[PDB]
Amino acid sequence: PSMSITRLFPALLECFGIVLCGYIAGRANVITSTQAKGLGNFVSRFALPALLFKNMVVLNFSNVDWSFLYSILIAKASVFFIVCVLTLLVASPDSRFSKAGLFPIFATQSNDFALGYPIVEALYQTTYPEYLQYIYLVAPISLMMLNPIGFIFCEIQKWKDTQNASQNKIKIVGLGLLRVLQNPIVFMVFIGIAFNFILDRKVPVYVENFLDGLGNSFSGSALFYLGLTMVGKIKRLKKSAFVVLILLITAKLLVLPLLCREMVELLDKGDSVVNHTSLSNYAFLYGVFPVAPGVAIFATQFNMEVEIITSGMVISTFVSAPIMYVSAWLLTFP
Amino acid sequence: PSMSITRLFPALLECFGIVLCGYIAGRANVITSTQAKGLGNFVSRFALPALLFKNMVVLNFSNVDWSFLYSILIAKASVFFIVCVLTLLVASPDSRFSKAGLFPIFATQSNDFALGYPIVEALYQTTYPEYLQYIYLVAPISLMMLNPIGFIFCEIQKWKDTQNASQNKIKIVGLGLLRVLQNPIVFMVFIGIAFNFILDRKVPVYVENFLDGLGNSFSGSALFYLGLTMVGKIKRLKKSAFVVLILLITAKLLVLPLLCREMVELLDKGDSVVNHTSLSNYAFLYGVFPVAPGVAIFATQFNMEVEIITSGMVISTFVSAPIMYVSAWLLTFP
Ligand SMILES: CCCCCCCCCCCCCCCCCC(=O)OC[C@H](COP(=O)([O-])OCC(O)COP(=O)([O-])OC[C@@H](COC(=O)CCCCCCCCCCCCCCCCC)OC(=O)CCCCCCCCCCCCCCCCC)OC(=O)CCCCCCCCCCCCCCCCC
Ligand SMILES: CCCCCCCCCCCCCCCCCC(=O)OC[C@H](COP(=O)([O-])OCC(O)COP(=O)([O-])OC[C@@H](COC(=O)CCCCCCCCCCCCCCCCC)OC(=O)CCCCCCCCCCCCCCCCC)OC(=O)CCCCCCCCCCCCCCCCC
Ligand SMILES: CCCCCCCCCCCCCCCCCC(=O)OC[C@H](COP(=O)(O)OCCN)OC(=O)CCCCCCCCCCCCCCCCC
Ligand SMILES: CCCCCCCCCCCCCCCCCC(=O)OC[C@H](COP(=O)(O)OCCN)OC(=O)CCCCCCCCCCCCCCCCC
Ligand SMILES: CCCCCCCCCCCCCCCCCC(=O)OC[C@H](COP(=O)(O)OCCN)OC(=O)CCCCCCCCCCCCCCCCC
Ligand SMILES: CCCCCCCCCCCCCCCCCC(=O)OC[C@H](COP(=O)(O)OCCN)OC(=O)CCCCCCCCCCCCCCCCC
Ligand SMILES: CCCCCCCCCCCCCCCCCC(=O)OC[C@H](COP(=O)(O)OCCN)OC(=O)CCCCCCCCCCCCCCCCC
Ligand SMILES: CCCCCCCCCCCCCCCCCC(=O)OC[C@H](COP(=O)(O)OCCN)OC(=O)CCCCCCCCCCCCCCCCC
Repeated sequence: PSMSITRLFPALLECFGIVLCGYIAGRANVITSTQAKGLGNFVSRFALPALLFKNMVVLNFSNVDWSFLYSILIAKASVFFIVCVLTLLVASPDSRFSKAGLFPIFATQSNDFALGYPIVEALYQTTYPEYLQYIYLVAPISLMMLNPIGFIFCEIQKWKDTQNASQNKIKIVGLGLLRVLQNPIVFMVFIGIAFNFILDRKVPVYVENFLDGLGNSFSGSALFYLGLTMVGKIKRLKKSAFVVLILLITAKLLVLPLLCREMVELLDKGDSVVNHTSLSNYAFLYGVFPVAPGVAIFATQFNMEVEIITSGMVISTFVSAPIMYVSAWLLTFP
Repeated sequence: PSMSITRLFPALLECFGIVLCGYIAGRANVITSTQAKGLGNFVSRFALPALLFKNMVVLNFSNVDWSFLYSILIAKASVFFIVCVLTLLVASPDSRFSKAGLFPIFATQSNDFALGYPIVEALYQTTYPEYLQYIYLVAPISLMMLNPIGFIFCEIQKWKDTQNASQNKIKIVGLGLLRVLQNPIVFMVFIGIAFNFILDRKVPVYVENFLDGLGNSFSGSALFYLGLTMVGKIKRLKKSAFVVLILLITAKLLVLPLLCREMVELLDKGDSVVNHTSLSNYAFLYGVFPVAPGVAIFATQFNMEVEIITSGMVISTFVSAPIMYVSAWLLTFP
């Protein structure tokens, strides 16, 4: 098979075993809540930017199958649009733009670097190594295109909090794009593109070892920090909250993969049936990825719903592992 | 040359650039002192034991050049003995045993995993890959032989701090060995040897990914933590304190490499002049390695000299980089 089903279980074992190590360390107070920030800061501000820069300068932008990127972008945009309109119609007038901003983000952007990358690395290294670069192209552009709309919706909600005649339409759009630019992923991707043009895709050997050393520690540290941040997050809550969680996680893990697959079918025109099928199966896998903790960080930053997002973030992690195993097994069975 | 001098400067750039990143993060309060413990716990309690286990189970104890190992431990023991007797003769009656316990440990135990391993990996990968395993054999055995004596001396100092007729010599030896056993580098090495025999040097593929994901995040994170703990450490001491610092750092970085080279000259019979020369150059390099932060941790645990060991630990790092560069150039010029 194009995707190695036999290597899928060891990769899942690695990822959720590091997550379990972090979870047990937090539960036993080996690493406390305050001490968790140091690992979080290192992995998000040093380990992730170095990896992003190294994978952005090296990337051959000319030899990129933009059809996969367009298909996944339109699938995510369609899911964003559907979730936004449904929430705006059904949510309580008190807070609709908050949900219509964060819920579509919850259901579209996923754990692509910490957890998504190891799975793609395991399944798509000896067959399709090009599939690894789409992790570093889909996610930054997804945060650069859909996240501005959600942040604008959250700023609109904050504006209803401070009711006034001054709409501040320019400021509302200004704040929404500013938060996207402030995120390390986006501006490190911009700098990586810049230095891909300046350095002509050749990172100097004087900084090669430094970049590898700072970027080879991301995967394990990010998985450990993910496990460490799940301590005391899943709490009992109302059954209306439970059903909206079920709908959101379903939209993320079944609806989003199916939509990604169908727009890949519509957009990707490949000479071979085999490579098109494998790319559609990858697009199915991209979406089985659980909700990124960045969504929880955004919810904490805006402080609008830090229980609906965080709980669904942790739960989708425990649902993604069975679904990804079941899906690929069902996708390698024929 | 046997060692790649052209690759030495990029390795130093990587190591001390991650150290500089950690230092600047600590100086700018990006990662605070309390937050640093979370990264410290991740490397010492999770990242280092996984790497030690993976490198202990895989290691083939049969194909090991014990001559280098014997030479280096005999050199470190000779330096330990010399420093111990000199300190016992010259130090003030008040704290002879504390200095005679920690100063010989300062001048023999070096940073072999965080800092030593990347350098040896850079200079001894395409030529002498066997040189990397000695890092994981010298350091544990050095910690299991010389460190017990130093801990016994510190327990003697603590005993005279609690002067009583019951010298409890059995307890003094018991605590000295117990501290070594409690160290992860020791009991993880024992477990790795045990599973090297049980698993016949074959780690299961199920846990290979987990171990290689938790152990590939050590070097960068450990260098970052070394830089992070360096903030606010170098402080002005007295002239006597400065001269004992100079003597200790010289014993560590010039005397110890020279003695190691001598024991390699004597206790090593090699078919080729070239391999013996390269291995003696390695033994010179081992000793140019700065004082391990574990020595400072031991000093903090015993709380006798937390300003003499720690300052010399930081200073030896900034002296090891010029010395290793100069020494490798001087060892590759002929
Ligand atoms: C071999 C030896 C070499 C190695 C030697 C050592 C290496 C250098 C070490 C220096 C740093 C070490 C210690 C860090 C602290 C010191 C200062 C600092 O960085 O503060 C960060 C500061 C720490 O404070 P904090 O309170 O903990 O964090 C708050 C956050 O900023 C939360 O955000 P906020 O709300 O507070 O917003 C503020 C933030 C928001 O950020 C901004 O506003 C800046 C970005 C805005 C947009 C920029 C895009 C520009 C586009 C250009 C063209 C693109 C084309 C497309 C155009 C777009 C059209 C669509 O701006 C800041 O003030 C912080 C960022 C500083 C400027 C960022 C840009 C450069 C830094 C990135 C690293 C180097 C890049 C390569 C440079 C090569 C030549 C020097 O914030 C961050 O951590 C920022 C996020 C991550 C950035 C990097 C941080 C450390 C960098 C070192 C490791 C990364 C690897 C480097 C890659 C390649 C380098 C070779
Ligand atoms: C693919 C999926 C698979 C992955 C799934 C998840 C993996 C498992 C995760 C479990 C742990 C996650 C969260 C950690 C916290 C939970 C409990 C815990 O471990 O607490 C540690 C506990 C945390 O508390 P703390 O207050 O922050 O630290 C205090 C320190 O212990 C400071 O020392 P102290 O003064 O407080 O002394 C107390 C310490 C002192 O330690 C002792 O007294 C124990 C050692 C004494 C001597 C043992 C030598 C035995 C020699 C046998 C034969 C050798 C032949 C030669 C004979 C000698 C003759 C010369 O004893 C303890 O209570 C702590 C150590 C616990 C037992 C250590 C032995 C086993 C654990 C090591 C990892 C697994 C090994 C492979 C096992 C394979 C089958 C299960 O301390 C440590 O961190 C200990 C140091 C490092 C040990 C490992 C810690 C986490 C292990 C997970 C990552 C390591 C990689 C595993 C390698 C291979 C595994 C496949
Ligand atoms: C049910 C499905 C999930 C679990 C699958 C099976 C897990 C087996 C774990 C075996 C680990 C052996 C290590 C020692 C564990 C026992 C001692 C310990 O530290 O307890 C862990 C914790 C209780 O901690 P506590 O008792 O508060 O503090 C410790 C001192 N008493 O006890 C716990 O709460 C352990 C964690 C259980 C729930 C974890 C859910 C999130 C973890 C990430 C996803 C699942 C990853 C694990 C499964 C896949 C493995 C790759
Ligand atoms: C509008 C709302 C937001 C939508 C965002 C959609 C993604 C935008 C990303 C930036 C632009 C990427 C596309 C630029 C190429 C020109 C248009 C195109 O798609 O042509 C692709 C062409 C290959 O020919 P074709 O058959 O068309 O492609 C089939 C795909 N396998 O290939 C080429 O012509 C390649 C030539 C250019 C190669 C270097 C490109 C570097 C600059 C892009 C870096 C990333 C910037 C991201 C910005 C996104 C902003 C939202
Ligand atoms: C173009 C017009 C199209 C119109 C279509 C017809 C109407 C919609 C039919 C399909 C509905 C699908 C989603 C069902 C959502 C149910 C939510 C729920 O049970 O809680 C909502 C409730 C708010 O109050 P409610 O009971 O809705 O009272 C009426 C409001 N005036 O509880 C609350 O207070 C919580 C509010 C939060 C609601 C969040 C909604 C999230 C939606 C997730 C959708 C997932 C994907 C669905 C689409 C799949 C196919 C692409
Ligand atoms: C003199 C020899 C050592 C230094 C060699 C040259 C270092 C050049 C550094 C360039 C780094 C550029 C990044 C931005 C630095 C300027 C802004 C900053 O954050 O300052 C760093 C620090 C002052 O921090 P502070 O001002 O308190 O807080 C920041 C906000 N004002 O300023 C400092 O104190 C910086 C650290 C200087 C001393 C570091 C000594 C230990 C570092 C590890 C060993 C040396 C590693 C560097 C050399 C080799 C590089 C691989
Ligand atoms: C006195 C104070 C303590 C001194 C400590 C010094 C280091 C001790 C480390 C453990 C024992 C290692 C030596 C065991 C081998 C028997 C003696 C020996 O050195 O023989 C080496 C022999 C090769 O033949 P030869 O020519 O003698 O070696 C030349 C070196 N290139 O090769 C062989 O015979 C190899 C056969 C055995 C291979 C498996 C060994 C596994 C067990 C050791 C694991 C490490 C345990 C460390 C314990 C240290 C305790 C302080
Ligand atoms: C069999 C007989 C052999 C006789 C050989 C010759 C005798 C030795 C001659 C040289 C002596 C050098 C002494 C260096 C220290 C000078 C200060 C001193 O002696 O005072 C004792 C000092 C007092 O304590 P202190 O805290 O410094 O002062 C009180 C106020 N703060 O105490 C201290 O705290 C400092 C004690 C010094 C600790 C370090 C000593 C060893 C340093 C490494 C030496 C490496 C090179 C040795 C030769 C290698 C050969 C292979």
